[PDB]
Amino acid sequence: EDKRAKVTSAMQTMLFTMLRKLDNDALNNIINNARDGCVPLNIIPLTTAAKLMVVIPDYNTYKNTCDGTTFTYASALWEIQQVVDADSKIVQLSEISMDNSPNLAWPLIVTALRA
Amino acid sequence: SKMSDVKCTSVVLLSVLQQLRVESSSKLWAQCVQLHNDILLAKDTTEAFEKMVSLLSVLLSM
Amino acid sequence: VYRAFDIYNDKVAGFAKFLKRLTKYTMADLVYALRHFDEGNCDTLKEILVTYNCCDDDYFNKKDWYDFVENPDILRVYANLGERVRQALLKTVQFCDAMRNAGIVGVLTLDNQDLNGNWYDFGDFIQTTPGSGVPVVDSYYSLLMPILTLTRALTAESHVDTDLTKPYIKWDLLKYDFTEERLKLFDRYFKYWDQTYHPNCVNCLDDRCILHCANFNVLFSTVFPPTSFGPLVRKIFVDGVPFVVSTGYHFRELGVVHNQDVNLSFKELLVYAADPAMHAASGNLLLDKRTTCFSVAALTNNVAFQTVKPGNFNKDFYDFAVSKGFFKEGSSVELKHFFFAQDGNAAISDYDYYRYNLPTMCDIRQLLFVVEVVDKYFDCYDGGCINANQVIVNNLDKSAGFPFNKWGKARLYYDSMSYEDQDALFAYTKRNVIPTITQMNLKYAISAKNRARTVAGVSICSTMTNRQFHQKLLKSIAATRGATVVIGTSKFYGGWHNMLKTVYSDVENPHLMGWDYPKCDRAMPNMLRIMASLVLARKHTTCCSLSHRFYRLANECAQVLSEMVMCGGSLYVKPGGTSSGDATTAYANSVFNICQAVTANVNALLSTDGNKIADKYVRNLQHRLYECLYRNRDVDTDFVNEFYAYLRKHFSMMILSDDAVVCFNSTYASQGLVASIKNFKSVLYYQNNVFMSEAKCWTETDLTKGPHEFCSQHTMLVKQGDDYVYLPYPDPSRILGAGCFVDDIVKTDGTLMIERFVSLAIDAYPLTKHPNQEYADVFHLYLQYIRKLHDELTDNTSRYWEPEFYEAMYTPHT
RNA sequence: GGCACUGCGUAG
RNA sequence: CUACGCAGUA
Ligand SMILES: [Zn+2]
Ligand SMILES: [Zn+2]
Repeated sequence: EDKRAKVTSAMQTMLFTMLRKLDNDALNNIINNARDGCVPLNIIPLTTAAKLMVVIPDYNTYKNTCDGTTFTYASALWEIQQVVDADSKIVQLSEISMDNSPNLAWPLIVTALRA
Repeated sequence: SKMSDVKCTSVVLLSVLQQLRVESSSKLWAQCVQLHNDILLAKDTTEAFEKMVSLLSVLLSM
Repeated sequence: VYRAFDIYNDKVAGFAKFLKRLTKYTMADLVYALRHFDEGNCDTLKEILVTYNCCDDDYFNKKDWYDFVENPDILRVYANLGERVRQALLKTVQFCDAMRNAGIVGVLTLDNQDLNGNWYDFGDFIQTTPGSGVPVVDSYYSLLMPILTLTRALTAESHVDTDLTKPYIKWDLLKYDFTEERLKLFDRYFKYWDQTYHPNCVNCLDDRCILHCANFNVLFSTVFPPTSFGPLVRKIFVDGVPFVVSTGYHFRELGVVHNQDVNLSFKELLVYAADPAMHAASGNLLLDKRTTCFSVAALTNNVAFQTVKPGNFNKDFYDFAVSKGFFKEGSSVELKHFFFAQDGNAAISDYDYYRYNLPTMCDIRQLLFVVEVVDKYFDCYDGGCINANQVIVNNLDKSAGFPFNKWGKARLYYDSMSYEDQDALFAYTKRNVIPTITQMNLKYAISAKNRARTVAGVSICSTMTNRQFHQKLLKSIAATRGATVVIGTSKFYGGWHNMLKTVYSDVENPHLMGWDYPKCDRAMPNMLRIMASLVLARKHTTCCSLSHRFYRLANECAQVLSEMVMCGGSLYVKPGGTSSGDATTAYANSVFNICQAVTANVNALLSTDGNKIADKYVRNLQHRLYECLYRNRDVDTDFVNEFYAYLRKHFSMMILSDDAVVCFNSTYASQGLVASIKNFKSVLYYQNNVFMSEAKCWTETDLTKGPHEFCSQHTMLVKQGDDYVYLPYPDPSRILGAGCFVDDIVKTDGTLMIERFVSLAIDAYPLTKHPNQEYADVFHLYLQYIRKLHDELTDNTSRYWEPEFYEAMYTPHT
């Protein structure tokens, strides 16, 4: 019984923790946009998420996708706020170059915020 | 046969490398893993010695 | 010259080759080339590809050009035919309409339409009242179907005005109900397919209707955007606070499935937590360029990379083996099984192998007859729904899946869930769909190849409900002896000999045959998994209604076929395949294997010339097979029984979920009345979308040698009690590698070591009977080493190193 | 830190 | 027959 009560409390707490992370500003708008009120799950982050993470395996993909400090994805304009390598060490935008590519620990995780 | 004990020494070398917290670095761990897998899958004794010497040099760097 | 014809008359019936503006080739030649595929004879396919600018001549000079796995670029080459095929479809419909306007009752065959799409034949046509003549297009469409998704004929439907040059259609991002578009797609292409088509499989009559409608939907789901498929969420209010909860699902094959208990309770807490809606809604967007797989969200602020450690080494055992003369230069017994280490990018690289799974549209009439025949292999077992108190769980100290692994193991959940709560959840799953999230974890085990292997731990809700649904049938299958499926049959105590004698049961000219499935867990089509689930669910005619069985199938599809993969800390969508951590992986795999074998047999018997068959009974069987396959709607139980008996007599199978040993009549296979390696290769090419190579398949002429390899064991005939019995032995390299390399250092010294080697000495005893001396010395090495461990650690235990303890393990006494 | 099956091992 | 640990197979 004690394990049951503790686990009930923990799962309720974790659901509430996800709830506090959820922003209704865009979710309400997209929900009211739909006539039925049901929307696919896979389009919730594509329209309501404020932070985007991109994993880059090679420099060619980096140049193709997010070469500059500001790029576009999912019909939205994103601005780069952080870049790190596979060791979770901060890598500057100037550090990423064709000459410096062998010195970088790929893949590169770039974190951007919606604009 | 030197192939077998070369493979065994390569296995223990990668184990002690992992115990030395080398897997924190992505590039060094990737190189060590590729060298160890190539040693294990190799069929040429001289190539196995060459790759094992490369791995041992990587270990001796730190 | 030799041309492919689909013939059906009073004498011969089948889709076979015969000696007999207008283009050189016809549509039947393309269908035959892509269905009966042999790399040795690929001419007709080569001129078909070259003539219509699908590729160049130099393309075929490349080795492994046909292989899907080795040369995925071929998927582009075939796609160049697709639009052409699409045009043919349109013309076909026009032709049908013309006949309907002329009062013509006729049968449309593939061999009368050239590759330009024109119909140049008008035979076998009888006048009727104008405006009433009905075409027969069952065989045409049924044979054409696999080529529709092999060549991706409907891709042109993804563009505005269905024009390749024009840009894509910008579908509404919020749109999820594509039913009207499915009606339009069925109306333009399959207009005269007279069987009723329900886009949402909720509205299906029975299992066969579900299979037919899902077969159509698999083709029709390629046009629609991939963001629309998945759980459908709704914003509800509980206790005065909003939640995002899934109130339905959108299967590519089953259409839109809405829940019935949508209300806006530890069971309800599990239903909420297992739902990916709450995890993906609050997660950050993800763009993972490492894979072409669609990504959903990143549940953490940092991506995690998991590495596989190198296996430990046993210097004691290796030194002992070297001191006894093992691992010597030029020895027949060497080390080839090692612990292979992997870097941090191994997990996502393994997950990227799901790109081999493709949308395959199976031949519907063939699949229906094949499922009817496969159901005969499972008529001896019994199955049904069981209560929560009758469910037996082997071990409760395993992972409970995501996100339930953050709080405890499965034991805690089974303890908290009262029997009434478990029954309530099980009854809930019969009315609603519960999407789940399954983790993929790198596995740490011996291998002879450096490719990493992953295991898909599933959530506790799916495990519980699937157990309550399927455990009776699973335990019935595992407890039956002398059947086709040999799951649960122990190889010890004469089990191997009994299994082999069962396989050799009264075959006129017996030869042994065996094959393997390349990328079986990654390349299995969704239709075959759906059919396997339906076969396993056919035992519930008396306990579950139609709606309950359909919703259980939808739950299995959502929690297995279209899972949410929690890979490396991020949510991806699984295109298909099977979960290695599923409840019914082995049994669904066995059903799929029997399906492939029966399909190969049907293809071999139908592709036979027929006129050259010297047996009246076999010719009549072939004619009845064709007329019950592409001309009979309802199930013909008499002919299903007859064909099942024919296969059981001339094609004896021993199946364990991937390993198949077939004892087949050599003469019948030689004449083409029974499947061979070529037939299985063709079937795998046009159904499983994988090229099967002759290196992974074996054939044995002398039964005394036995199967070359079954369950990674070789078979030999040995003397015991004046009796020649079949005895299985493993690879000595595998046993030596297991001895030398242990999983962790805890198993490098101590009492446990003894037990380990004892088990190994149990598995590698038969090598003493092997003619090769090193194999026989392996077991004596293990015995002497166990004796040395006894000496180091230190009368009951004295039995551990005497050979009689392992002698008794292979006698039929127990 | 996955499912199913078989076989051993120490305790009743 | 139950609990636990190990080994093999897919
Ligand atoms: Zn239907
Ligand atoms: Zn039932």
